[PDB]
Amino acid sequence: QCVNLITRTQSYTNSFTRGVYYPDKVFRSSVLHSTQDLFLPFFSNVTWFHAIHVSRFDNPALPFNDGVYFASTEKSNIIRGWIFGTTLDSKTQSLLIVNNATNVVIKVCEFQFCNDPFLDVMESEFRVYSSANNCTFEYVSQPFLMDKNLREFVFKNIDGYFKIYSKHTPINLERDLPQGFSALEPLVDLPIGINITRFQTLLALHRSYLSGWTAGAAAYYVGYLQPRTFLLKYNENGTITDAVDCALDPLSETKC
Amino acid sequence: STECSNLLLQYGSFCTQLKRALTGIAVEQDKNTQEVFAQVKQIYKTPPIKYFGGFNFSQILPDPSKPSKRSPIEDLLFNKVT
Amino acid sequence: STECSNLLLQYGSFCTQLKRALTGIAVEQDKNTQEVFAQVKQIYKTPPIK
Amino acid sequence: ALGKLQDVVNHNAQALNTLVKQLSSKFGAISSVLNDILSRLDPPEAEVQIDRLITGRLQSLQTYVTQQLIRAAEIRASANLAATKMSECVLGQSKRVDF
Amino acid sequence: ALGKLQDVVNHNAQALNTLVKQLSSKFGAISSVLNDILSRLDPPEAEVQIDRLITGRLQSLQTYVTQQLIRAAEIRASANLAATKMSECVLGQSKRVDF
Amino acid sequence: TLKSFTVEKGIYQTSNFRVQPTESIVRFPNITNLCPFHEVFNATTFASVYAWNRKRISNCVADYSVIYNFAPFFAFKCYGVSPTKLNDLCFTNVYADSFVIRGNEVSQIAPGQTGNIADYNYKLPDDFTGCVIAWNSNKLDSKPSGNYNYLYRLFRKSKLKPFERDISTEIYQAGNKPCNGVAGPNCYSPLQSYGFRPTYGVGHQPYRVVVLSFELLHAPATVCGPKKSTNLVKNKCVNFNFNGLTGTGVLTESNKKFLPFQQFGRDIADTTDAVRDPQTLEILDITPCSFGGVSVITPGTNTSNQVAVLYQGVNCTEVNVFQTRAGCLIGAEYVNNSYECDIPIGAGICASYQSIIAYT
Amino acid sequence: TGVLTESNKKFLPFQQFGRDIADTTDAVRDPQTLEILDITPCSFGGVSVITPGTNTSNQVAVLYQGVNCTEVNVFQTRAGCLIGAEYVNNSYECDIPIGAGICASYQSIIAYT
Amino acid sequence: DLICAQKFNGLTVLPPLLTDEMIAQYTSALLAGTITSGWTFGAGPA
Ligand SMILES: *[C@@H]1O[C@H](CO)[C@@H](O[C@@H]2O[C@H](CO)[C@@H](O)[C@H](O)[C@H]2NC(C)=O)[C@H](O)[C@H]1NC(C)=O
Ligand SMILES: *[C@@H]1O[C@H](CO)[C@@H](O[C@@H]2O[C@H](CO)[C@@H](O)[C@H](O)[C@H]2NC(C)=O)[C@H](O)[C@H]1NC(C)=O
Ligand SMILES: *[C@@H]1O[C@H](CO)[C@@H](O)[C@H](O)[C@H]1NC(C)=O
Ligand SMILES: *[C@@H]1O[C@H](CO)[C@@H](O)[C@H](O)[C@H]1NC(C)=O
Ligand SMILES: *[C@@H]1O[C@H](CO)[C@@H](O)[C@H](O)[C@H]1NC(C)=O
Ligand SMILES: *[C@@H]1O[C@H](CO)[C@@H](O)[C@H](O)[C@H]1NC(C)=O
Ligand SMILES: *[C@@H]1O[C@H](CO)[C@@H](O)[C@H](O)[C@H]1NC(C)=O
Ligand SMILES: *[C@@H]1O[C@H](CO)[C@@H](O)[C@H](O)[C@H]1NC(C)=O
Ligand SMILES: *[C@@H]1O[C@H](CO)[C@@H](O)[C@H](O)[C@H]1NC(C)=O
Repeated sequence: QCVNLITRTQSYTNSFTRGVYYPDKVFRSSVLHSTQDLFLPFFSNVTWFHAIHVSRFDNPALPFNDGVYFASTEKSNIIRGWIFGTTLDSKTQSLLIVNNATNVVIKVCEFQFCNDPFLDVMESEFRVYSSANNCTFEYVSQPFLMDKNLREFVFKNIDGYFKIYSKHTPINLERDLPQGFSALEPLVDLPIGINITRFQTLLALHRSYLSGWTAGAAAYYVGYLQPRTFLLKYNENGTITDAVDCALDPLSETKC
Repeated sequence: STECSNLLLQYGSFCTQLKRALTGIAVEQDKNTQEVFAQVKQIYKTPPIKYFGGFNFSQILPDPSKPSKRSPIEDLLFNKVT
Repeated sequence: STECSNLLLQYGSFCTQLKRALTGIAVEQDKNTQEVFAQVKQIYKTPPIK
Repeated sequence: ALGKLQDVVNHNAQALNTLVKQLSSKFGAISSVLNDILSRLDPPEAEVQIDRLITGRLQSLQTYVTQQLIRAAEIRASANLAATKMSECVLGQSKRVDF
Repeated sequence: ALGKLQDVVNHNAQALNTLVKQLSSKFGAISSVLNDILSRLDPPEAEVQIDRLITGRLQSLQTYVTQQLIRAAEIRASANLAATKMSECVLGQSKRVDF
Repeated sequence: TLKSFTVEKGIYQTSNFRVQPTESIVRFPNITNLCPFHEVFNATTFASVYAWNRKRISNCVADYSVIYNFAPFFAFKCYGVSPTKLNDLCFTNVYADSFVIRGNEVSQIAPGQTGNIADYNYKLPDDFTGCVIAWNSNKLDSKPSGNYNYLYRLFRKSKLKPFERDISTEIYQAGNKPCNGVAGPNCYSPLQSYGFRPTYGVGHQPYRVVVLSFELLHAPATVCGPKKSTNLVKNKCVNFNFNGLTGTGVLTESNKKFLPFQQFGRDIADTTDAVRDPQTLEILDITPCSFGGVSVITPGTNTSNQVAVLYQGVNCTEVNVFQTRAGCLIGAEYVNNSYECDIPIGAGICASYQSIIAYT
Repeated sequence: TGVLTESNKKFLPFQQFGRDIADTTDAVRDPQTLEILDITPCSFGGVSVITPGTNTSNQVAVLYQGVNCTEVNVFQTRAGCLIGAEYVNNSYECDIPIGAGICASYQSIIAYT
Repeated sequence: DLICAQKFNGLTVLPPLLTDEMIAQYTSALLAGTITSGWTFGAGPA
């Protein structure tokens, strides 16, 4: 039942200082810690995607590179998860993350994905994939898309583990990528061990009951992580409140 | 670690040398302070009436009000070095 | 050699210590010159009829 | 104004911090923690790893003592100058220009 | 006549020259060239050979910095003496005998 | 310390006082599941080296003693860890990699090895920790006419990455001429089978290799040894073992708001300030036990044999007792009367012999 | 790794490589064509950052020590190439020392004798 | 070639802050003060 319904336009914006995450699970308080990891560089070029369904294939699959920073200002029900893999068909393993109102299901199988995958609402995954065989991983836990509210995620695929980091922010009357620091916290480490070179976002579409699906829009920001050295400021309570990118400009290099 | 100390013993009197050098520096610092400040063997005191022909030495003489018995300049110096 | 630098990083802040010490010596030499020669703040000149 | 004295305090604390920071250096060994090396390896190879750690830490400590000795010499020269100023400027009137 | 200044220049150049000569020392490794070790040896043994070269070169550099610190202290003492002569012999008339 | 039978008047640094730990506490996760090592090591069939089988081991307590108890493992070589200490450690990232190779290729299953299967079939990282197990499988993985079920990748364009498997059965171009997916001159299939026969001697017989891979302490651990958890004690100097982390210190309550993912707590110098326990998810602040330097204040042995001891930087309640800023002085009586300094103690306090007195 | 410039050194026929006083290669003979080349390693420099306080401003200037300006508001000093500071013919007291008589100050960042 | 060999291995000679001309100018100023004003210039106005 694979149908092409989503068209996508793209613009370019500035990352500012978004995308910082806790690099490990060690509590550090009132210190300056310099770490080298895959970070989103400061003031980097981030692609803003607008996905519109009105009631041809115009929603291509994005590359993964070394890790992905994801952001969205949309509500928790429109964007419902992601797709990760290389070929996105039945010949290689792939990772499907689907969130709903009650929990999150993370599942790695040999999905035969549709070209324009979307969850249609009960909820059906027949428009996400046509088949799923030789399934090797499943993990169900509390959801990380819950309820204006900016939702930030960091996905990494390092040495067998898919690390997911998340943060939510009460943004207001400001450009969707706000100033200031909101460090993302480690949410889950998954022992996946698969090859990921491409990824795609999953949206939810409602049946029309009157142009089979209700018209909708979703806006999300995608940036790419790079091997960078950061100097993070840990405050009194252990929160990363500030950072300098060591290789951004000579002033920050001096600070580093 | 006991095993580390046992392996450390193979290197000889390096630890004794470092302790002796640091001890020499430590006694040297006290000697430096004695040489600079302990140059009088009488603790002289100023007369109770601080009149010296118009010259005012309040900023350099000890302050009775302060518990530390320091001068205003000395108090400022102690505050400004941390 | 990148491999050598990666191995060198295991030794800690030896490189930082050496750079700091040499930088201290370098500023010290300029300070020495200022102490010896820059003892007047007016550049005096001799009369034309010497 | 009080940059010289603060500088001395700054050097000493920084030296101690560096000396403490050098404990987190592997020095070409598997780990910087001795307890992990003991808890993980047999004495024939743990001896090698502990030897690498001992030589690195001992070199760090000798370096610290050497710079302490050089700074002690510099501070001793400054103290001798201060004693000379106390004797000649405070305990008498000096005819030495700019002293 | 001008041996003292020439000695200072000579010592500095000699120290730099010795430090460059230290690069051509194997230090107990197969070769003094890192490129040769990388090209001829697999990483397990390459790490050991580069470790030997790193420790030897680092020791040489530490030795050079220590010598520079001692010489800097000596030159600082000479410069302090020169400043004292500039203040007391040039900017005034000195009653100190032989100063 | 002074290597002499006569000691002159003065203060001498002799040793370091340190309070010793009173008991050892081991804290391990309560969860106990028998670990499935039988499945990996006793399997009838193993995979080929190009398509080596990887099994994840997690959320189990592993008894490695039975691996030793029954063992046809001709080669049992560990790289980053001792074999007998495996029962005393906690691990995560445990993986068993099973494959079949030649007798002579067992040297190539090592970090940094040069080979055909090393480059194009199975690559180990340089920083690999774990154990390689190799055993002869002539009885099971050989046939008299030739057991050709085990294949290796003879040809590939580039070397593989660590822990990467390549199963693509595409042709390789070995010469200048392109092959276009069809075999012929200088165009060969990459996967070739081993000619395993029982008649050959050792060195060519099929060998089953299992690689156990671990990670050391850089994540919360889920695989632990059979060691039993002990109770927790507060405010006492103890030698504790939290998930394979051994330390000596006093465990106290903490007021540091740790985040849920956070376990370890680190101070400015990366010293472990606090720790969290798997069995009970609570934060124990770790403080090193009381210690200090001991200085022996003594007059000459010519004069007297009485000594006083100064514990430097140690309050008197943690060891003629006098508390000074320098430390706790035992053996000297404080005298209000002021005299000149005879033996310097510190912070304005000096000691003399008249008994040994201490004064300002 | 290095630049291969033309060499004026006349090698004897049996010699292949060339060495410095400090036993570092300074010359080489090409195997294909019997010509002499002066191997000179690629330019390196000590990047120094000249900045006022962050309390005052975030503008910075970069000094490449020992590097000619053609090999990297660009000014050439004997210390190296200074980028980000404008040379002013006025003379002031030294605020940030650059070297060879050049000092820098913030008023933008200016460099002066 | 000594200087080039030292430079190639990462050893650099930083230039002195005061040039020879400025040090010569300082000595000239001291000479002019000591010749025209005696020791007065070192203790206050020349
Ligand atoms: C939200 O997702 C959860 C998990 O996929 C759904 O709960 C499952 O429902 C199926 C019915 O098809 C049951 O067989 C499973 O046992 C349930 N699992 C759990 C963990 O509850 C839930 O139905 C979904 N809700 C909506 C509205 O889509
Ligand atoms: C000496 O100097 C001190 C301080 O310089 C003078 O004390 C000041 O007295 C005036 C008037 O009594 C007050 O308004 C100031 O607040 C005082 N200053 C301080 C720092 O306390 C003092 O009057 C001077 N004369 C004598 C004779 O002591
Ligand atoms: C972001 O990238 C696009 C094309 O990739 C480019 O045209 C645009 O200039 C970039 N943005 C910035 C701020 O450089
Ligand atoms: C994958 O599925 C196909 C068909 O369902 C099957 O032939 C193949 O053996 C499966 N592989 C695994 C590893 O399960
Ligand atoms: C991951 O998949 C891509 C796409 O097929 C492939 O080109 C790449 O080599 C794979 N990576 C590894 C490490 O096998
Ligand atoms: C840190 O925690 C304390 C105690 O809960 C709280 O009062 C304070 O606002 C928090 N934030 C900062 C920045 O101190
Ligand atoms: C191993 O497998 C053999 C059959 O090949 C069986 O007889 C034996 O009981 C098994 N042992 C274990 C410990 O599973
Ligand atoms: C066992 O450990 C888990 C965490 O791994 C904890 O949630 C549970 O409470 C523990 N069981 C008991 C009986 O304390
Ligand atoms: C080698 O070949 C080159 C190129 O053909 C030629 O110029 C040269 O004369 C030949 N002989 C020698 C000895 O280099």
